[PDB]
Amino acid sequence: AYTNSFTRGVYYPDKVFRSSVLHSTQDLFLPFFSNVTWFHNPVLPFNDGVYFASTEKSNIIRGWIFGTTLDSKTQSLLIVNNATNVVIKVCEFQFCNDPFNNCTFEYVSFKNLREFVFKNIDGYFKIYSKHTPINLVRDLPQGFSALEPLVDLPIGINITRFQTLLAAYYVGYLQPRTFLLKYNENGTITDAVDCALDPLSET
Amino acid sequence: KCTLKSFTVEKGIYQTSNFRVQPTESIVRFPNITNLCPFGEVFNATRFASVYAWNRKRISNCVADYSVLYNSASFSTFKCYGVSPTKLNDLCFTNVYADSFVIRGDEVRQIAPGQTGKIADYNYKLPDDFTGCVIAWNSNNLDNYNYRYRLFRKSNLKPFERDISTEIYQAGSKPCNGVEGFNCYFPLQSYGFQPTNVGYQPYRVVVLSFELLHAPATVCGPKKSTNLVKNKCVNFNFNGLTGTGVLTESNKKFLPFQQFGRDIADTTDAVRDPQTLEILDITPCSFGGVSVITPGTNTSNQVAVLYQGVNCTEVPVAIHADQLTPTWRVYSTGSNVFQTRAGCLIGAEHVNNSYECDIPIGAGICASYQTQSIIAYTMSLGAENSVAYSNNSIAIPTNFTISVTTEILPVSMTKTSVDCTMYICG
Amino acid sequence: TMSLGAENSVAYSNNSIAIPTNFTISVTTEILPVSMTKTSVDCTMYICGDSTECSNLLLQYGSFCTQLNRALTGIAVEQDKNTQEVFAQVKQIYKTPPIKDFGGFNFSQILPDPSKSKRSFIEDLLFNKVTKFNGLTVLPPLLTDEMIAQYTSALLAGTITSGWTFGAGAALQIPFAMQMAYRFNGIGVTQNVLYENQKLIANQFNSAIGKIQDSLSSTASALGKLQNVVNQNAQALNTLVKQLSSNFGAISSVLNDILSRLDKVEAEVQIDRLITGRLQSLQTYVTQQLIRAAEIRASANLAATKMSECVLGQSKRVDFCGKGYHLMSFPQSAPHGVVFLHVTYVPAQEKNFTTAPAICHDGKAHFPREGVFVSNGTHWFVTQRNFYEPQIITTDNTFVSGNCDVVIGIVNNTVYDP
Amino acid sequence: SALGKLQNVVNQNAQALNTLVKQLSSNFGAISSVLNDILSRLDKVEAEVQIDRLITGRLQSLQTYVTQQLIRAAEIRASANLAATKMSECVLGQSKRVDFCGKGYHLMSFPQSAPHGVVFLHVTYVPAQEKNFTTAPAICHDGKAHFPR
Amino acid sequence: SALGKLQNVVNQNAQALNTLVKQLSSNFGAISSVLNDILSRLDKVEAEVQ
Ligand SMILES: *[C@@H]1O[C@H](CO)[C@@H](O[C@@H]2O[C@H](CO)[C@@H](O)[C@H](O)[C@H]2NC(C)=O)[C@H](O)[C@H]1NC(C)=O
Ligand SMILES: *[C@@H]1O[C@H](CO)[C@@H](O[C@@H]2O[C@H](CO)[C@@H](O)[C@H](O)[C@H]2NC(C)=O)[C@H](O)[C@H]1NC(C)=O
Ligand SMILES: *[C@@H]1O[C@H](CO)[C@@H](O[C@@H]2O[C@H](CO)[C@@H](O)[C@H](O)[C@H]2NC(C)=O)[C@H](O)[C@H]1NC(C)=O
Ligand SMILES: *[C@@H]1O[C@H](CO)[C@@H](O[C@@H]2O[C@H](CO)[C@@H](O)[C@H](O)[C@H]2NC(C)=O)[C@H](O)[C@H]1NC(C)=O
Ligand SMILES: *[C@@H]1O[C@H](CO)[C@@H](O)[C@H](O)[C@H]1NC(C)=O
Ligand SMILES: *[C@@H]1O[C@H](CO)[C@@H](O)[C@H](O)[C@H]1NC(C)=O
Ligand SMILES: *[C@@H]1O[C@H](CO)[C@@H](O)[C@H](O)[C@H]1NC(C)=O
Ligand SMILES: *[C@@H]1O[C@H](CO)[C@@H](O)[C@H](O)[C@H]1NC(C)=O
Ligand SMILES: *[C@@H]1O[C@H](CO)[C@@H](O)[C@H](O)[C@H]1NC(C)=O
Ligand SMILES: *[C@@H]1O[C@H](CO)[C@@H](O)[C@H](O)[C@H]1NC(C)=O
Ligand SMILES: *[C@@H]1O[C@H](CO)[C@@H](O)[C@H](O)[C@H]1NC(C)=O
Ligand SMILES: *[C@@H]1O[C@H](CO)[C@@H](O)[C@H](O)[C@H]1NC(C)=O
Ligand SMILES: *[C@@H]1O[C@H](CO)[C@@H](O)[C@H](O)[C@H]1NC(C)=O
Ligand SMILES: *[C@@H]1O[C@H](CO)[C@@H](O)[C@H](O)[C@H]1NC(C)=O
Ligand SMILES: *[C@@H]1O[C@H](CO)[C@@H](O)[C@H](O)[C@H]1NC(C)=O
Ligand SMILES: *[C@@H]1O[C@H](CO)[C@@H](O)[C@H](O)[C@H]1NC(C)=O
Ligand SMILES: *[C@@H]1O[C@H](CO)[C@@H](O)[C@H](O)[C@H]1NC(C)=O
Ligand SMILES: *[C@@H]1O[C@H](CO)[C@@H](O)[C@H](O)[C@H]1NC(C)=O
Repeated sequence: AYTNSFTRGVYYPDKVFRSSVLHSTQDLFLPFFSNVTWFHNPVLPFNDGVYFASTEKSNIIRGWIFGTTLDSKTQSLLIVNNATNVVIKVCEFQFCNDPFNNCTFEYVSFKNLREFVFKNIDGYFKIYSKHTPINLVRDLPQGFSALEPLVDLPIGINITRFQTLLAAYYVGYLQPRTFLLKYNENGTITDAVDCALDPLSET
Repeated sequence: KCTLKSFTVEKGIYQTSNFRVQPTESIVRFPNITNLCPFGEVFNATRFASVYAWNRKRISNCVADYSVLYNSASFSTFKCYGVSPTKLNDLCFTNVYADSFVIRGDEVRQIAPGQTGKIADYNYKLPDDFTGCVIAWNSNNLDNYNYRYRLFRKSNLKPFERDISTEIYQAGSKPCNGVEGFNCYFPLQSYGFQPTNVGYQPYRVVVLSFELLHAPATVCGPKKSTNLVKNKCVNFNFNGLTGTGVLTESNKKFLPFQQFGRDIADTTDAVRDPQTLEILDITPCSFGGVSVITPGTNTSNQVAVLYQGVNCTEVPVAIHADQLTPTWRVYSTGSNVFQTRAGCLIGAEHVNNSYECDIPIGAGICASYQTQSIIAYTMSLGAENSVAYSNNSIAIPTNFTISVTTEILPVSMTKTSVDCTMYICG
Repeated sequence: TMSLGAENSVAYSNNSIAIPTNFTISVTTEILPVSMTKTSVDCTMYICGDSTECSNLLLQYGSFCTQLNRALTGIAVEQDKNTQEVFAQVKQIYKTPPIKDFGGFNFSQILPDPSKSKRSFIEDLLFNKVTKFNGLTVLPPLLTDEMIAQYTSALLAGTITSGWTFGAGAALQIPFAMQMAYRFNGIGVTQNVLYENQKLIANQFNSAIGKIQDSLSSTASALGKLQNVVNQNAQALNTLVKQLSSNFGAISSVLNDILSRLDKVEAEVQIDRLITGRLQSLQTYVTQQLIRAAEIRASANLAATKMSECVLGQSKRVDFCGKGYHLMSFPQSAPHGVVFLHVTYVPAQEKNFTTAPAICHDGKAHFPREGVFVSNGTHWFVTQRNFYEPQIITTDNTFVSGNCDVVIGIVNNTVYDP
Repeated sequence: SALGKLQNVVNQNAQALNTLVKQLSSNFGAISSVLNDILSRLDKVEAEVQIDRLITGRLQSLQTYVTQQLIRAAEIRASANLAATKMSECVLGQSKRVDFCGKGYHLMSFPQSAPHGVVFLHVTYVPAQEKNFTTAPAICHDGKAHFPR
Repeated sequence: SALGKLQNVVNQNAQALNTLVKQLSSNFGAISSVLNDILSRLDKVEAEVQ
């Protein structure tokens, strides 16, 4: 099943403050008005990087797994969010396809929409997110959002494939594009242009 | 005189220098990390990796004194590419990556950006714009047959790519697949290291890559931090970003991940102090065109000095806060001082009368030499005249004058011509 | 496919003439730029950013920084000359009379607002519609905007109270309804045509000035010529500033990175690329400012000419002082330029008439002293050629030259003798 | 100082040539600014590197001089076109254009030659001693309104 | 010969463009004026200078 992306999945591209300004950037972004896949879980290609989103009500989704084999044979990134923290491991070990070795890194830290972005750059994993209330039902809602960074992992893992750890959720794929970003007075991204979308956006 | 290359100067206003508020203090700030990085656990590690499967250690969250490593005379080379090795202690980096491996000593020549050689083709490749250092030394204590390198590959490997493929590489179509033969070869072979080998002898190599991201820094030189000053022109360094300016307390709504701020011109405009989360604004120390107002040197040696755009409160300390000399600071500490919209004017008397503009200054101000001293005044547009209009009165001329007014126009330049080949090549 | 205009086959024939019977006084706005924003750049602080290690390398290039400071200073002083030659054509600040007895004409929207700079009402609209520190600087003009508004008010008070006379000699007072009769007579319309229509003419003028306020208040699109001068200098400065961020082949565009990371012999090679790039970037700016200054000077010489000919006089140069037959114009100040309100006479409501080059009387040819012969279909008249006012044909309306037989298309009539 | 216009045509060209000449003495980052030093002291294979810096600087110096002279020649041409116009309208005629041939009303003018230029002596009428009078735009004689011819 | 002004506007545009095109053949000190020669006769670290 499907929905249109609208303009969602913009994020702060760098750790710099800028204000009352239009700034132009080239980066991996979700193309505006792209076709996000929607789901009622199956294992999916990761491509260049992922936009992942889900609608909150009952907290069924609790984590993610990323890799190429995932279930041992080589190292895989595991992410969990439960009880009081986010928890992360990069093990080459094996586990069941559902909730209840060589873990060369470890870290610890409908009514709503929760948005996430994943990509491989400098240290070679990144997470960004946004979390806000909703009253739209059974689709990705229109209107603007800008994801703040959460974390950078120095972990060097190689990923091509991923799976959700356990309803409604959405998936989309980033592509290298040029964007024009509207930073307001509080240095907050408040609008954007996807320069490749249409001849007016290119103008 | 020295600006015009002349001993005589005509009546006028002349630009001669750019004034600059000189800094009084120097500030150094870094994150106060007490840990020392484990370089002994690299250069004195027990046994190094091969060149085909080289080992990378990320090095982080510490002070580092690279000058100690640079003084290790065992290192037959310490060559650096985007930095000169004496400077390392001045800097701070967002990460460091150390790569460790062993080769025969003659191969060290290949461990550099953009070079040709089978190590650069098939084992270890620096990008052509690398930023870091290369370190190597002989190691006959390692002499032994374990030290593999790659002799063939189907294509050359990428910058910082690595390849643990232990395949029998089919140079032809033939799938020999588990045993070698014609056009199908195992591509890894190893140096036989013994003291009887000099370029055939075992050498240890370490390559240090530095990272210089926009994120807060992580590995710093030993340079100790100092206290902070506000509302004064200071030389400064934060995390190895450096300059001179007026620091202030500032209100800018940085989000918690943002480390520093930029203006519409993309110039650095604010920073967060590495030891305290306060945002500091950065403003340039004041500058502006010095111009000299003079009657002709045939008439007087008196002058006035205009500091264009500068506020009169910032000028007088130019005793040391600008390019001055003892007699020149009289045009800074003493005489008359007069603020104008064009800048601070020093050495001319403000006057409440108005006259025709003799020497122009700007924003309606002009200056002249009169009862004697240089004066400054608002220029006069000419005498006011209420014309005696009414709906039935006319005035008619009873007499006339012929006049003869000279008008001069340019018509031709001098007909210069230049032989470009004789001008350039003589 | 664009249309070049509506087509019109003119109703020509060898004995038909068309003569206007009414007119519209019309006010046409015209806008000219007069000066750039005065700028100066310290090439040492731009290229080298207060580094002495850089400044020493720049000495090896010899004269260039002196030569660029000279070029920009020559531009900057010329902007004060351009601003002076347009407005400062009047030697005394003429002051407006207290009572406004100008024969029905209402200048209150173009004369000063007494409650203030002392700008007119329209000069306030014109000021409202028109809209970093790396060693670049912006200098003030010599004349302040209040001095400019005193010059436009002095030019205007002279023009209203004394006609052209304040340019050619001492200003002579003249009543305004007499000045306009001289201006009507200047376009070949007889003096009585003003007085016999004075209330209508005053209403047409007052209403036309009102439509200028509505037009200027309603749309920004008229002042494009001035807003372009602002926009070009804004883009030129921003391009010159952003070229500091380019590498030109150096390891960084920030000069302190080079000086902090590298020892002298390496650092100097990197810095010399930034010097070479920034120096070429600065020559490219100064070259375009020299060419752009000549374009504004050509416009300032044109504005100075329109102020001598249209304001201090009444020009006969066709379509120079607005389209139509020119009567007068009024200057109004604007940021970086000037606005002229050209008052013009446009003829209207034409009628066809039969016509002839001459009239036969007693075997001899008569020709009109001024204007043309016409007939309404039954009677023959003479009229001034710009506004239909037929007269009975007489020996003092006319002059004589020889026998009938030479003239191609002459007609017989009585000529009356006073 | 009356001839300030013509004296500027001389001074601007003297400064242009002296700046162009002095730039021959600049190093531009070569070993020396005298070409015979390099050609004496150095082997060809090295001397090419030095000589190409001198060529690069001297060529940019000359391109800057020629570009400024193209712009300055256009300014002088604008003055020559204006002078040719004042000779046609003011000398060979009687201009009726306000302030074109000097202040006052134009009677005639006379040209005089001058170094690098031309001088016009514009002869003009100026009215000089007014008196006030009462005035009225028309005179009614018997009911008919009269106006002056 | 009467239309010499208009014929100069044509000739000056042609002479300018022919000279701008002919300048693609010049070396400016480089090893060749055919770009693919530099891209095929040298390794990157030399080729970028040329
Ligand atoms: C018109 O003005 C001229 C001056 O421009 C007057 O001529 C002068 O007359 C006095 C005697 O009244 C002589 O002393 C001067 O030498 C004359 N000057 C010249 C240049 O000849 C003239 O008198 C005035 N005429 C009237 C009627 O006012
Ligand atoms: C001259 O014209 C102006 C408008 O162009 C007239 O000003 C208006 O006057 C009336 C009252 O008489 C007010 O209701 C309006 O608000 C005024 N308009 C403005 C913009 O102030 C003025 O009355 C006329 N004066 C004469 C003497 O004719
Ligand atoms: C042409 O103009 C003349 C003068 O205006 C007209 O002649 C007058 O006509 C009226 C009646 O319409 C008579 O009362 C006058 O006595 C006539 N005057 C003369 C001088 O005879 C004439 O009617 C007009 N003809 C046309 C075709 O319009
Ligand atoms: C103007 O009137 C005269 C008479 O006053 C006309 O002259 C006569 O013309 C006829 C032919 O139309 C001849 O037969 C007569 O011999 C002429 N008489 C004289 C005294 O020459 C004349 O033709 C009229 N003009 C026009 C253009 O019709
Ligand atoms: C989304 O993809 C499906 C095919 O998998 C296609 O039929 C559908 O039209 C697409 N929708 C949009 C909005 O592009
Ligand atoms: C990542 O790993 C997969 C197999 O796990 C491999 O096919 C792919 O080529 C690897 N990518 C890189 C860049 O090494
Ligand atoms: C998160 O889940 C793990 C088991 O998957 C659990 O051990 C841990 O206690 C949870 N996190 C926190 C902060 O309690
Ligand atoms: C970790 O991986 C290595 C091979 O890479 C293997 O020898 C070792 O037994 C593994 N250890 C665990 C605990 O998985
Ligand atoms: C900036 O943020 C504050 C709250 O932190 C808010 O009051 C203010 O209105 C914001 N400014 C704008 C332009 O939205
Ligand atoms: C640095 O030292 C001061 C004083 O000991 C302390 O307040 C501060 O918290 C330290 N920095 C960090 C990163 O904790
Ligand atoms: C390695 O060990 C030697 C002593 O065997 C010591 O002098 C040297 O400083 C050590 N180097 C490092 C980087 O620890
Ligand atoms: C100086 O110049 C003035 C003219 O401005 C002249 O009158 C005076 O005699 C000169 N004096 C000297 C000493 O040159
Ligand atoms: C000059 O600086 C002082 C600093 O207190 C300020 O109050 C004053 O307004 C300034 N004046 C101008 C003209 O800049
Ligand atoms: C000049 O004007 C200032 C105020 O503008 C006043 O304080 C001063 O007394 C005046 N002096 C004279 C002589 O008018
Ligand atoms: C002339 O035109 C005006 C309107 O512009 C009109 O009011 C007037 O009546 C007309 N007069 C004649 C005689 O047609
Ligand atoms: C003159 O009259 C003809 C018809 O006889 C008509 O077509 C034409 O439009 C009229 N022209 C004018 C100027 O009124
Ligand atoms: C006007 O010209 C025509 C020829 O086109 C001719 O027949 C006619 O007689 C002429 N009329 C007059 C009054 O000359
Ligand atoms: C004209 O007469 C008035 C009468 O008040 C007087 O003010 C004015 O000065 C006189 N002007 C001349 C030129 O005589």
